[PDB]
Amino acid sequence: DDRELAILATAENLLEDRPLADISVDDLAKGAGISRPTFYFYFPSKEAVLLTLLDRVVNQADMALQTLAENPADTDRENMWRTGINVFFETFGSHKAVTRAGQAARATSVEVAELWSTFMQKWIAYTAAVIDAERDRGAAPRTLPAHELATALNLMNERTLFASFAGEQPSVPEARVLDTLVHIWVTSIYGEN
Amino acid sequence: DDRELAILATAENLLEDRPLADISVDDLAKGAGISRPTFYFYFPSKEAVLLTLLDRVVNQADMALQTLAENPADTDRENMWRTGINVFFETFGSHKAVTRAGQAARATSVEVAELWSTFMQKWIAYTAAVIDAERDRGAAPRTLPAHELATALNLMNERTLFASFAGEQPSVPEARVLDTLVHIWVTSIYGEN
Ligand SMILES: O=C(NC[C@H](O)c1ccc([N+](=O)[O-])cc1)c1ccc2c(c1)OCO2
Ligand SMILES: O=C(NC[C@H](O)c1ccc([N+](=O)[O-])cc1)c1ccc2c(c1)OCO2
Repeated sequence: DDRELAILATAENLLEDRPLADISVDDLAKGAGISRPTFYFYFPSKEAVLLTLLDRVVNQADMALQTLAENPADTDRENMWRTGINVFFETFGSHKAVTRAGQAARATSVEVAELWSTFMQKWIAYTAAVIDAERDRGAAPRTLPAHELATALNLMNERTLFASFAGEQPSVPEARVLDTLVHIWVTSIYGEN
Repeated sequence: DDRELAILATAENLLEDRPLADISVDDLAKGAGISRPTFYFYFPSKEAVLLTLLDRVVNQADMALQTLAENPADTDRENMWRTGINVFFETFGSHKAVTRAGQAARATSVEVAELWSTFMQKWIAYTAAVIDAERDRGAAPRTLPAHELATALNLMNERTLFASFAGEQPSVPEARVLDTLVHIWVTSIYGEN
């Protein structure tokens, strides 16, 4: 793993300064202190380096969210939603270059597309299960289908977080995004007709 | 415009069957009934053909939304939001291949990026002005900053509509998306603490 780790670290650091396209395999071996052929032993391509970096970021989010799901943080419903959204805000916000490049890679790469899609389905299914419980306990009204509600709320968070982290025009300022998303989640989940 | 129109139509029809990358300039001249050099007279590249197609779609949405904004459709607030969102649902839903390719082009093209960004700012500013009026008339509570609320709601619609039109996993079924978005808009806009 040692040289592997070094290639990974080098790729994340270089991705802070430029896109994958403008980083070469020699760039990565160089930064990792190895030759170009030795690189090809650890990874088949620079594309595969990103995949692995993205894979680690996405699992770290997912594991963090599972940790919460095993610990009912003794609190109000607004705060429960906030705490879970914040897992994503912090995890991806700590790995902006990889998030940024991983999103872009979805266009060009079926493995990146499928990884992102697999995790989104999981996070949506968990969101829906929580909405259902809130409904069964009688705290949330039976409005939209829980899964379709979960789907749009997760897609909002996806787009809105990434816009904010990349500083897009338009975007919600990074210091306002969490409140903005929590409001919309809580009002749409608990709000009646 | 006649030959121009033909190149445009040819590009939209071909984009129904494959991505821009897999369509050549000869493909477009051919379908438009002209030679390759004659193509280059009307457009500098196939990329510029998409830009123009996207430009027309985006303006058609925008004009449709301005038309609504000049005609207060005599109705309830839920229906007002629905009618405006539906402008986008129908316009872009009628031009899926161009929407789909135009989104993808944002990565590679600063002009596509800026066109999309300019229109999003306009639609967000209009959304915010309507939220403000609803607040001033006393129908909507003064919760989040109206513009940051508008920003996330528009980004949700962007992502969620496109996912649905491209049939992504995950996505809201196209026949459920409009209700799904209207619920979240109305509950977040009118919902209190
Ligand atoms: O917030 C996201 N997921 C939220 C997640 O589904 C979730 C949040 C909160 C709870 N919860 O507290 O019970 C349960 C699940 C989200 C999902 C995808 C993202 C992203 C964020 O940022 C970039 O890509
Ligand atoms: O719905 C979108 N915009 C909604 C628009 O901002 C708006 C909707 C409704 C009102 N309204 O009724 O007063 C005012 C404005 C939206 C914005 C961007 C999109 C998109 C949809 O689909 C793909 O890209």
